[PDB]
Amino acid sequence: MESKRNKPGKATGKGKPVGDKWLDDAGKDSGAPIPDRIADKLRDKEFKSFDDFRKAVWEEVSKDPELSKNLNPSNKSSVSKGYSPFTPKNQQVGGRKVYELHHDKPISQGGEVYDMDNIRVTTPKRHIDIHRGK
Ligand SMILES: [Zn+2]
Repeated sequence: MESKRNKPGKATGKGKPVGDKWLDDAGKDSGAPIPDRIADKLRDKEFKSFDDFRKAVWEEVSKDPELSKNLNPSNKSSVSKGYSPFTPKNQQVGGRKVYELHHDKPISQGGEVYDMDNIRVTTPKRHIDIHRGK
């Protein structure tokens, strides 16, 4: 059966205060946190799937001047439509070229799918290292 990340749910969690260079943390240790201002927009909203949630995250990033400041024109256009933005080329891996959402406590260990304190923003390079080649 497919992963439970495909089932509907409501967003929970507080997120964390970040600065305008927040995505520079995505390629570090446990990636960057969901910003507290994004969590304040999405908490209690119902989503159809984790991919639906991901789209809402980037849409809210596009509407926050501070969080979207350092995105280039193409990436600003991507996030306004709910698409994940490209990371710097040195943090891409093969066909995986955009920021990825990672569950800190894995869903396989009971981690919650839509808990914004359990979701990190990572680069492809960092995320494939975290899961040892997957
Ligand atoms: Zn992960």
